[PDB]
Amino acid sequence: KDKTLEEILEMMDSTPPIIPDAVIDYYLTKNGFNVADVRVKRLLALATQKFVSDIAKDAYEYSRIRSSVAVSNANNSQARARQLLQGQQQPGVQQISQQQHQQNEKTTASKVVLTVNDLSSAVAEYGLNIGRPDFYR
Amino acid sequence: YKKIVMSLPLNDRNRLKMITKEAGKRGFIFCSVFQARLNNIPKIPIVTNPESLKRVKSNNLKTPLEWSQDIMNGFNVPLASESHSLPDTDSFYLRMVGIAREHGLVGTVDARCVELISLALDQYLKNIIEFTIDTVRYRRKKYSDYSGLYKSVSEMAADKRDAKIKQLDDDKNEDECADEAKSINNGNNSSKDDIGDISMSSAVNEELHENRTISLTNEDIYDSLSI
Amino acid sequence: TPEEETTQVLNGVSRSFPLPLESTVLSSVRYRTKYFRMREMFASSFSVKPGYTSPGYGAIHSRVGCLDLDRTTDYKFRVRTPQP
Amino acid sequence: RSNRPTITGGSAMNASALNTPATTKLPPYEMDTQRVMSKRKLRELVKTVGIDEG
Amino acid sequence: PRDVRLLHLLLASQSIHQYEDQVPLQLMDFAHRYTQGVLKDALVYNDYALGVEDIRLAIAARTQYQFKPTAPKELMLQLAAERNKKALPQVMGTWGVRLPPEKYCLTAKEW
Amino acid sequence: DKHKYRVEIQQMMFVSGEINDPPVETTSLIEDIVRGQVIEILLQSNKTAHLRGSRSILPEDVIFLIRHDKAKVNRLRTYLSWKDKLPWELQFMFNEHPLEEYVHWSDCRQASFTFRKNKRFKDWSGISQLTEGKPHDDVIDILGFLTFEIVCSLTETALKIKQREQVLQTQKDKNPLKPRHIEEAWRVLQTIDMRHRALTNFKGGRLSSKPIIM
Repeated sequence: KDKTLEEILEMMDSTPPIIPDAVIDYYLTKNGFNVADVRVKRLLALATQKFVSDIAKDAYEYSRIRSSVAVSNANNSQARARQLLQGQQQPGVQQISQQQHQQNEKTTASKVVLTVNDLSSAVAEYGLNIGRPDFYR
Repeated sequence: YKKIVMSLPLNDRNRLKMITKEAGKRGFIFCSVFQARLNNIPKIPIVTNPESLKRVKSNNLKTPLEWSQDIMNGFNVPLASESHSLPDTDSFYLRMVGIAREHGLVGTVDARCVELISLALDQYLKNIIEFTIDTVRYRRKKYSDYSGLYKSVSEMAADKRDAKIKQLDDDKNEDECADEAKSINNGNNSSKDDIGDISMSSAVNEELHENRTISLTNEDIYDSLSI
Repeated sequence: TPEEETTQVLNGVSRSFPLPLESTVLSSVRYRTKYFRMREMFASSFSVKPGYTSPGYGAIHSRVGCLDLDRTTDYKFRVRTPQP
Repeated sequence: RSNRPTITGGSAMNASALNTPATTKLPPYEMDTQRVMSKRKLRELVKTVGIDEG
Repeated sequence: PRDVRLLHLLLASQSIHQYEDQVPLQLMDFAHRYTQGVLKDALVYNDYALGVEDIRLAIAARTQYQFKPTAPKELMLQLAAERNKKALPQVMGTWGVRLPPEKYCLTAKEW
Repeated sequence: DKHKYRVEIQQMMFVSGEINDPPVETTSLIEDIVRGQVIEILLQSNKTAHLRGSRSILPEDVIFLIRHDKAKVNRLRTYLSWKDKLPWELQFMFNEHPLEEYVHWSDCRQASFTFRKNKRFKDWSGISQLTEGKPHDDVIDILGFLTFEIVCSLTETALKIKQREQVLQTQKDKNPLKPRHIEEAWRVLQTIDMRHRALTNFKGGRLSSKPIIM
């Protein structure tokens, strides 16, 4: 059964969200509308947290598609797990490492960077247009 | 003067360009009274160019005596504020041919773009009405996969005119919906466009107690109140 | 010398003013049609008393624009005025 | 279609047999579209937007 | 950059001598997005029928909904004349401040 | 031209609801809607795959455009299970991984859009017109499954709004699908979600967006 709002506030009575009370209080008194219920503050905290979880997750999808290293790791995942499983004790190393070195300097030197040219497309899905040029001439 | 540190690292081509600009590059207008005048006046297309004259004479399109009548007949349509109903095909056609004669198009308006305009108005007003409807109410059965009857007021179509402000033409219509749609409680809305005068509180004047029967201007407004 | 170059650069920047190529005048349908209708009634009502000519074209009888068939992207045009 | 009732039937001359087409038929017309015509259309537009739907 | 100091000269040409640092950066990142959208819509309008009248169509398409409208004084005068038909209501004569009725005030409300 | 896929559109209409021999105009409108949707899918997928640096459109690159509908991509994964690992998933962040007419109802479901060969599909939809490379490894099978889902969902909502317009008509005074039913089904299926609008609601500017694919 889909949860009614009173059940959600009764659960927010026990489990507070990530964004604490005073941040919600500052954004309240910045936008007017002074409210004295702590459960409405926790509900708006959970709503903002869920919305930015969705935006940052869509940024994660846009940053894992737009790199060849990630799609090649997803393609050759168990194919290189075969090579790792055949990477036994030292008799049995000479028949491997024909492909291990290049993706070794690719996959271990690649960290996932939340980028402006990634988030701008992840929120251009959501209605924005964050146009930052790449040089200024 | 004092901008030697800044006006010097501009390159030589840029500075040789920017010691040449002036006023008198254009052929534009900038007097806003004159811009409003040219947006107000009705204009008819004329011909002076000979190639376009033989191009408009070949396709049996007429002289400007017909396009001026088409301007007048496209203006004389009972536009949709007066009729209180969405317009029909003949009204659409006459208004669009009058507008196309205003812009210069002396050809013929197609018969499918009128139905396209009809479906455009359909989806435009359906978007506006739907995002006014789902704000006075939370439809629990909708927006889900497992009270009574409300009428939308003008204050609500001003209140969700701003919570979702992207949905409008941003022309005159939104300006009047923001400016004049909200009425104070002494507004006298259910009226006949004239009964909010001050003299309709102070006594109908009677008639013809005089040999020359010249009357006063406080009686002329009672005379025009009846119509 | 950089001094005359700097003063003429500042003379160049002090003379450049931009206009917009396309500006959409904020107006209405209804006030335009009602202006036209009232002007048509009171233009058909009275006379002109010309010196030599009256303004207007067929069934306008007022100040009417003279936009050409070409040059529809022009910013100004002629109007009609009673010439003596 | 010729509804002029004057002599010559709205024609240059009064022969009335020489100025009339040979084979004719009935003109197009329509009955009273009152039942199929709705005075208000915007109420129908809000009707197709806002239905009960439970 | 050339346009940071060109924006310095533009800001100084209109007598703006105090500003922050990221203000010409914001002006450049506005102008980039505006010119990119205008040229993309103009490439569409040139595939339809580049040239200057194409740019005029592409900047008249978006003048109609974002920037400051042109010569709005006569529409505002018409609108003022529609509002200034009604004569003024009767005021209190007890030399103070009178409130609206109680339902039209922000007091009889609940959380 | 047009009207190439009329019988197959009718076959896919039969699986959703009743068929009652739909007219030329409904099949033509569904054909033009699907021909537009395929071009938009190929344009968005080619734009996504070129920036990776590979003109060959991968099979996961078109599942990227429908990544929100988890039930539909689970349906695609079960549909790819009779031919006898997504890059954006939770496991694939980290670098290393461990080790009597019922038969007539069924045969219409086996009838597909591009099941036979991609000969009429390639010059009808124009695969070579906008793709810079050679995408055909499994892009045609997904581009058949997506059009089957598009036609199924489109005629489902067109049937439901035809029924609701029928009850509205019989309540106002007191069989086939038309172009207006398909157009209002399109308007129902092309409304942007509320979460994909939230960040432009108080600021007033005309929302430019993309055509939502089913």
